[PDB]
Amino acid sequence: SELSFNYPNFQSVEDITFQGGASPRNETLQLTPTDSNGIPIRQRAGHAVYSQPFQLRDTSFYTTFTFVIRTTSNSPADGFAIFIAPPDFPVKRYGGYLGLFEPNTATNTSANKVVAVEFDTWVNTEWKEPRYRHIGIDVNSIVSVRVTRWQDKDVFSRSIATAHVGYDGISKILTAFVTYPDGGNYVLSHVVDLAEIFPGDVRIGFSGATGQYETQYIHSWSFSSTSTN
Amino acid sequence: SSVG
Ligand SMILES: *[C@H]1O[C@H](CO)[C@H](O)[C@H](O)[C@H]1NC(C)=O
Ligand SMILES: [Ca+2]
Ligand SMILES: [Ca+2]
Repeated sequence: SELSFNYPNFQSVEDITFQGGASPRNETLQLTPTDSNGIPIRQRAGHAVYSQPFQLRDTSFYTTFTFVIRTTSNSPADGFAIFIAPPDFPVKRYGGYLGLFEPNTATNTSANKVVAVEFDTWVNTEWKEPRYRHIGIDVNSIVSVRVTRWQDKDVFSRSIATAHVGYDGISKILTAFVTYPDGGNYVLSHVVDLAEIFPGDVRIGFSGATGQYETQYIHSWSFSSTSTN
Repeated sequence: SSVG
């Protein structure tokens, strides 16, 4: 279906739904909570989602957002993701599940219906991950199907980074480009038939999780989807 | 695991 929205900043959150630990703060989307002294709260997850559902049959889309990761230690956890899931998808487990999976089913592709681009700050021992911080494409599992090294210089930069995520509904390819101002650039693409996974309605949004010593903020977000016919 |  056709949907477009545009938040050049989050001085408005008019169409955003907040769930779990996520809230509007400092004219951003703050995905995980901080205490009264600004300290990241451990073992929490949050979602901030565009409230209106859309459909993916015979559709392409483009979305872009800017983000900051604030860390208070050399051992931050766990990161965040942009995701697509059905409209009733809730905030799931905190920690390495990224708010997107339940522990009992996190690597069982038949038991999930969620696609994400993850920004992973903590190498988990509990399932297969690369031994470095990474950006990945997740299809129905916390074990990414396509993963690339995320440089620690960029992780810890405190810069406002940009992500571009597109889906070509003809070739059935999901792509992410991630760019840092005067830092790294990252490119990942994967063939995945989203309309097969999601024959009905979906919502798009962000999920963050702790972990420890980390807060994730979305600074701007725009989206457009168009028919392929 | 880090859980707990
Ligand atoms: C366990 O805790 C670490 C932080 O100490 C990370 O949050 C990691 O993701 C956790 N493990 C799981 C499976 O969530
Ligand atoms: Ca990961
Ligand atoms: Ca991880």
